[PDB]
Amino acid sequence: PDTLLLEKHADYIASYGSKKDDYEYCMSEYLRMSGIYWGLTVMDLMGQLHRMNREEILAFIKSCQHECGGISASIGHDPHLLYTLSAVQILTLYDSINVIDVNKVVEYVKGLQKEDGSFAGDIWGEIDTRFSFCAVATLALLGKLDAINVEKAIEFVLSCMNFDGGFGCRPGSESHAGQIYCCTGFLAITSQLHQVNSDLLGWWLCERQLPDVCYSWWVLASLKIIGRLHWIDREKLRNFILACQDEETGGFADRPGDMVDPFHTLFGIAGLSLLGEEQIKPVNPVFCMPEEVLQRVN
Amino acid sequence: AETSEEVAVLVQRVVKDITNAFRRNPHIDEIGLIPCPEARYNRSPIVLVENKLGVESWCVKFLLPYVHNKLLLYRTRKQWLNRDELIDVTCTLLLLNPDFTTAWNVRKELILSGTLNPIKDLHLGKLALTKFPKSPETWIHRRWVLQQLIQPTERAQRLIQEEMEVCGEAAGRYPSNYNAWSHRIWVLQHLAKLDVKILLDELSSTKHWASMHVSDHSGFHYRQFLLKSLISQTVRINLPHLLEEEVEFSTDLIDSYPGHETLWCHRRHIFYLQHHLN
Ligand SMILES: [Mg+2]
Repeated sequence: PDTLLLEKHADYIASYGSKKDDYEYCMSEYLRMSGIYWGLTVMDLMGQLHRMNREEILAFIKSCQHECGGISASIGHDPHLLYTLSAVQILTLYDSINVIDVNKVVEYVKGLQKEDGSFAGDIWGEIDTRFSFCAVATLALLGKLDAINVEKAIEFVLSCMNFDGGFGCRPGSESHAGQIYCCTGFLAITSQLHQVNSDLLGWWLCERQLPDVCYSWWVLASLKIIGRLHWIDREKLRNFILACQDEETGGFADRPGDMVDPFHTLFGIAGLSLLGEEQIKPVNPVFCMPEEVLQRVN
Repeated sequence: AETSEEVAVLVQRVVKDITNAFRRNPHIDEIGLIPCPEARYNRSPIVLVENKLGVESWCVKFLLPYVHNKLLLYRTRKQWLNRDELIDVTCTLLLLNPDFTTAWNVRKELILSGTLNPIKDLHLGKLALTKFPKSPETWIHRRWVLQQLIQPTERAQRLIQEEMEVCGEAAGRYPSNYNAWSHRIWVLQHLAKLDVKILLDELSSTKHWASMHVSDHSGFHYRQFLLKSLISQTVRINLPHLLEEEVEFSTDLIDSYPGHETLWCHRRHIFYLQHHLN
C-alpha cells in the first residue's frame, strides 16, 4: 500500500547474497564491484550498513587493485575506471581509503586523460564522458583533483553539449540522460555549473521519458544538481516508486510487477531521499552517497 | 579428484562441438539458448539447425563458471593457456556474456600479437549483436578493432559499409538503440573522416528507414549529424537545398504520421541550421 516501511527492504539486501545461484552472479562478476557499492550505499542510507560484512569487502577491494593502480570489478578482472570509482566510493563509506594505494589510483586516473582533456575507460582508450565523470569523482573523494588538467577536462565535456542542451558520450553524439547525469555531475565537482543552461536542460529532462530506473535516477539526480528539481511532481512520483516495490520479497524493480534487483532498489530508496523522504538519509545526487559521509574530521 | 578431471574433459569436448559447428557451417545467422533443465545421455548440448546454433540451458549452468574461472586463472598467472585455448575460452564466454570486458581485452592482446585475426572479432562481435544489440562492450571492443585495421582505401570503404549494415540491423532489433547509433557516428568521424561522398550516400540510404521508423529520436540524430558534417566540410553540393529537402521531408512525415513529437523537434532543428547559414 502507501506504507514506506524499510525494515523488510534492508532484510532483502542482506539476504540477497545468501541465495545459492552459483552461476547467476558468475555472469555479473564484471559488475560486482559496483554491485557491492550499490547494495552498500542504501544500507547506509537506511542506517543498516552494519548488516553487511565490511571486513570481507575491504579485503576484496585491496585484492582488486592492480600494479598500475587501477581497480578491477572483481579479483582476476582487468582494471577499469568505472570500478575504480565504485571501489573508492565504498572505501569512503567505511572511512578507510588508505586500504588501497591512494597515490597509484591517482596516478592511474591521471594517466587516462588525453590531450583534448577527455578521459579513457582503460588502457585501450575508449572515449566517453562517463569516464570524464568517473575520473573527476574518484579524484574528488581522494582529494587529489588538481592532479589532472581540469581546464582541458572541462573543455572537452562542454564540447559534448548538444543543441538540445543535453550531453553525449563523445562530441557529436546524441543527448542522453545517462551522459547528462555524468556531465552535470562533472560540472558540479569542477565548479562549472554556470556553463550549462539550467532552464533549457531542465525543460529537456522533465519532457524526456523512457533498465528504466537508470533513466529515472539520472533525470532526478541531474535536476537536483541543476537546481530546477521542482519542475516535476514530487508526490505523484513518490507513490509510483512505492508501486515498484515488492511486498513479498522487497526491493525495487524497473516497473511495478517486474523482477527486483539491488541496483534499481537503490534509486527507489535514493530517489525518495531526493524527493524529500524523512525516514531515509539525505542522499547526494552527484556521488549517490549519504550526505553525512561526505563530511570528515581528519 | 576424478570429477574435476571429468569436467575438464567435458568442457574440452563441448567447446569443440561449437568449433566444429562453425566449420560445418560458416554462415551462422544468430546464436540462441534452448531451454533444457537436465542433460540427455547421448546428446550434445550444442544443437544446430540450418543457420542457427543453440545451447541447452543446463550446459551454461555447469560449464560457464568453469570457463569463466579458467580465464581468471590465466589473468592471475596461476594457470597458463595455449593460443588456441585462449581464442576458445574467450569465444565461448563472449558468445554468452558479451559484456565480459576482460574477455574482450584478452582478444585485444592476441590480435596485435599476431595470434588472433582481427576479422574474426568483427565476425564474433557481429554474432553477439544479433542477440545483444545493446551490449556496450561489444561496440566498445569493435571500435578498438576498427582502429587497428586502418592503422579512403578500398578496404577502408568496404569496412565502413560493413559497419553500416550492422548498425542498421542493431537499430532494427531495438528502437532508438543509442549505442548502435553512437557507434555509427564514431565510424564516420574516425574511419571516414567525414568524407562527403559517404555522407551523401547515408542521407539517401536512411530515407526509407526514417519513413518507417518514426519516433526514433536516435535515428534522426544521425540525420542531423550528417547535415551538420556536410556544412562543416564546406568552409558541387547545393548545401541550402539539402536543408530545403529535409524540412519538406519532415513535413510529409508529419502529414502522414501526426502526433509524433520527436519528428516535430527534428524539423525544428533543421530550421536552426537554416538560420545559421544566414
Ligand atoms: Mg561517514
